Amino acid sequence: GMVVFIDPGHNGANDASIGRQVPTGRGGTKNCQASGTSTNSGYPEHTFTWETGLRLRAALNALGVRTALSRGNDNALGPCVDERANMANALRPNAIVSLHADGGPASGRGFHVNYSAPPLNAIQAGPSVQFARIMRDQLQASGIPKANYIGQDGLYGRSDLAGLNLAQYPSILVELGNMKNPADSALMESAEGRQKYANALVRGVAGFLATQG
Ligand SMILES: [Cl-]
Ligand SMILES: [Cl-]
Ligand SMILES: [Cl-]
Ligand SMILES: [Cl-]
Ligand SMILES: [Pt+2]
Ligand SMILES: [Pt+2]
Ligand SMILES: [Pt+2]
Ligand SMILES: [Zn+2]
Repeated sequence: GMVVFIDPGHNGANDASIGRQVPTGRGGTKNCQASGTSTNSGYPEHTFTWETGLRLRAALNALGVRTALSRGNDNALGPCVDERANMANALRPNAIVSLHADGGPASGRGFHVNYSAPPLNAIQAGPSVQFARIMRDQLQASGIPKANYIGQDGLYGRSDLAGLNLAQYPSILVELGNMKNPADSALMESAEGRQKYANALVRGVAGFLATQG
């Protein structure tokens, strides 16, 4: 009955086409994709989101939740941000979760959950805000601190992310940590750390799904 769309942020590989302009959902355009960041050791964001995304997929499949991925590999060109949102909407999912990692100041540590604000539809106004709050409480529960450098108590309501703007179904974009920070990068570079993030993500997704039914 349940369908969740998981979006491991960024592509396995990029070419010049990532510079092509795509609609933002509020007028104007932005680049199709961004390369993403990396840890000081060179562990790329695209691989972190992909590996953590697979763990989240495994956890949701254990609950009998049908999952869809925004991309099927971590080594080739992937879809633009507008295509990912249109792909997700076409599935009429119960929840959409995008996974990212940030590139912030070295002392900046912790997570932030991004959601579309001001809202462009009733789903963005209510259910997506409830989903963001639930997810923020779950990451804090896995021992991931609320970001000390961005957002408000681990939340960031914002208008500039095309994927969030274009969503017709509950959708959030989770920045799991700062790849440039020693504590967050040590978690990201470890299979146990990636599993810890996936456990928080499944708890947030399940918690939200349990309120909508
Ligand atoms: Cl509406
Ligand atoms: Cl709050
Ligand atoms: Cl975007
Ligand atoms: Cl986006
Ligand atoms: Pt189910
Ligand atoms: Pt697609
Ligand atoms: Pt974006
Ligand atoms: Zn990113």
